[PDB]
Amino acid sequence: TQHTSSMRGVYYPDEIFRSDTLYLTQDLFLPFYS
Amino acid sequence: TFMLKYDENGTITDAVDCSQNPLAELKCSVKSFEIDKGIYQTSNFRVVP
Amino acid sequence: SGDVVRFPNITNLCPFGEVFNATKFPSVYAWERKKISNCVADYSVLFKCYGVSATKLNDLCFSNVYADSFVVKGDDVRQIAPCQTGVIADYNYKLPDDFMGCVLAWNTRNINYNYKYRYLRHGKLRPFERPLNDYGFYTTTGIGYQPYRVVVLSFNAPATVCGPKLSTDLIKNQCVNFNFNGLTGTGVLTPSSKRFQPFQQFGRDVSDFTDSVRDPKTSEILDISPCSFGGVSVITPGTNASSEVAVLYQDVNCT
Amino acid sequence: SSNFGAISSVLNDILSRLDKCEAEVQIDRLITGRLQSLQTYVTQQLIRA
Amino acid sequence: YISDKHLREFVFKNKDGFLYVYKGYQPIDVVRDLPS
Ligand SMILES: *[C@@H]1O[C@H](CO)[C@@H](O)[C@H](O)[C@H]1NC(C)=O
Ligand SMILES: *[C@@H]1O[C@H](CO)[C@@H](O)[C@H](O)[C@H]1NC(C)=O
Repeated sequence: TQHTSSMRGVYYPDEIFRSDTLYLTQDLFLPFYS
Repeated sequence: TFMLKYDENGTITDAVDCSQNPLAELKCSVKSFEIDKGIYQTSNFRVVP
Repeated sequence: SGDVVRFPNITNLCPFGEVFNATKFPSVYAWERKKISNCVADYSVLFKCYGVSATKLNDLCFSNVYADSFVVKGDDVRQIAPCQTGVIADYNYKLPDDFMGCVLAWNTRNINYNYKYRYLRHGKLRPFERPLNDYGFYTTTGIGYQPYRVVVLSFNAPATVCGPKLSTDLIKNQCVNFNFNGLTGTGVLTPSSKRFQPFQQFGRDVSDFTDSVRDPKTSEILDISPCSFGGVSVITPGTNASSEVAVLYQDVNCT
Repeated sequence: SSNFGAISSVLNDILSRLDKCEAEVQIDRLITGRLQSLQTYVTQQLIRA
Repeated sequence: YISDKHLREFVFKNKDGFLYVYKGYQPIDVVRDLPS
């Protein structure tokens, strides 16, 4: 059976805490709607 | 590449991919969730041999 | 003024002795690692260091330290370095291009036809990973390639191996230089309420700046601010009428 | 917040991990990069003014 | 090494001779597929 993955596969990339900000990464992650 | 939106008292609340749609690439380049009407330049295209 | 330093609870001295004073050493074609953790290790009992100065190594704290058992020819010790051109070094043990630890050289006079090294393999080697010829140092006479003992150390993360140094009390609402688990800084420490995940450690706001710190001992919340500074200016009526001036301090509540 | 080719992007981390002859080159690289950035900002400010 | 419906998620990654294991948890609805 063949399904799709949406809005899934996100984790905290590092171990520091932010608030009301935006950050971009380049590591291995699960692409949306895969 | 991803782009993650935190919050106050904040875990991960919303995130949109950076390599899914041209609109997604635009959101990833302007670094905001709301883009007003206009023309924008994002990157460069090239053909891989 | 003053000083605050907070470290985790001190433990027993962890035994570096038997891993440096070991009666047997494994070969290179079988690579064993010796994991070292949960320590207060003293380095005064102890070459070349790539990334960390050896004199200042005693102060800063680390997450985890890894030691490796490794026996190699005499003149080949200079080929154990990041991005070395050795094909034999490319086939037995590759160091990554980015490196942090140190390489130690030791003598083995007492030690034949027992140690080998792999020199035939298809493709290169990714670092820190796991057809044969016998070594040449079987003759115990001094030739020039007499064997040496080489141990290499490899070192944002939770920390349990820190330097032995006294922990002091904590001062509040008065700017001071602080040292939290090797992270140094200077400013006002404030007991503000910003939430942390129970496994989470540090806090940064915008520009890769240490803003919030979880206390390593009582597990409370400390916000870090830079204490007062700014531009100063002098106003004068010109040095033809008087010599008295006035001083303006910019954007400070100057109590 | 960029390292400009140095081993780390924080000056206090450089001065807490190196002696006074191996940290000098990293300090030099930070000085050069931040000088370039500040000069660029000053020039753009002058034209806008 | 010895240590001591719903959807549980394990993320495995491998780099620099190290392997990271990540865990998660979420209460889901009983259905044949997976909801978005
Ligand atoms: C660490 O040391 C402090 C001071 O003695 C003690 O109160 C605390 O229980 C110890 N353990 C932890 C996990 O903080
Ligand atoms: C400066 O601080 C004092 C005490 O915190 C306060 O009473 C005063 O109003 C402050 N000044 C200004 C301009 O807010």
